[PDB]
Amino acid sequence: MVKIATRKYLGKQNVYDIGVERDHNFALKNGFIASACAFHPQALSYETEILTVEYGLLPIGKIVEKRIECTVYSVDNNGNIYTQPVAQWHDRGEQEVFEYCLEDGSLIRATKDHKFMTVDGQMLPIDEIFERELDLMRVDNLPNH
Amino acid sequence: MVKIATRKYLGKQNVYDIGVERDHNFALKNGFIASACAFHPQALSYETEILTVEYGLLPIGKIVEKRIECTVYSVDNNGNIYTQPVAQWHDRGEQEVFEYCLEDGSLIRATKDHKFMTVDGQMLPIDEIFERELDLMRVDNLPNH
Repeated sequence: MVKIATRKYLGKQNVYDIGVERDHNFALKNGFIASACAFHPQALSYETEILTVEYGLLPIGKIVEKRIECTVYSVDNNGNIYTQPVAQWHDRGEQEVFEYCLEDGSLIRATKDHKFMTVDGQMLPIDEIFERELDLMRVDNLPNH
Repeated sequence: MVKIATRKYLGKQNVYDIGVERDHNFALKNGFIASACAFHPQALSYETEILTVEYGLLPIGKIVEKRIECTVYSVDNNGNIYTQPVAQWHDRGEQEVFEYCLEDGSLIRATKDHKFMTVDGQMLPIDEIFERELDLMRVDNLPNH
């Protein structure tokens, strides 16, 4: 449950995404929930850290550029957590990156259309989350080591 | 434009979805483009017809319940039509289904949040397409053979 304070432009950069099965989402650092499936090339900046079972936190750009075989954390619609491997490693070309600074000092850098999960369980575009001043789901009880 | 004229409740019925490897969409009879990925169980009614290379039009309920290995049609982000195999067969249980009747009499029977492609290339829930009077994408010259 964290709100997005600011949104600042970070330039055009090569951006990335991953695909998984199940609920088509994966956990970022500290428990935010990004979507893992889309028609449009929704993407995240290179440095965006993803929590993995094997190696801990890794930047998605490293996971994709090196096609690292690893397992990420997902959430169901009940709210309970589970693991599943990365299935697709997406290089989404050059797109405009925007830096969303959260109320808690966290940074999410991504395309405006990348969907993230609100507290209610809605998968809404990050830019829509920011302007409607909605709360980002932040999952607790992820492993911390 | 290809717009939905009416929305009618059909009740709870057994519903179905399929998954594909890339793009995450597939063509229905009459050229509507249905999304193949979402956080929530979004699904189609049994008799919803999917165009396949090898069998022609097949009910999605038959595809899922007999695990029919077939090849569907999908659109990429540049508008190109291509074929790819079904990768996942999803029995989505019993859900509420609505009949969406298009201006020309074409029907779509789905759960209200099932995503479909609009003429500009967005994937939006069919309920929002109906309510905001959006123009569905409809592809032609798909080999119905």
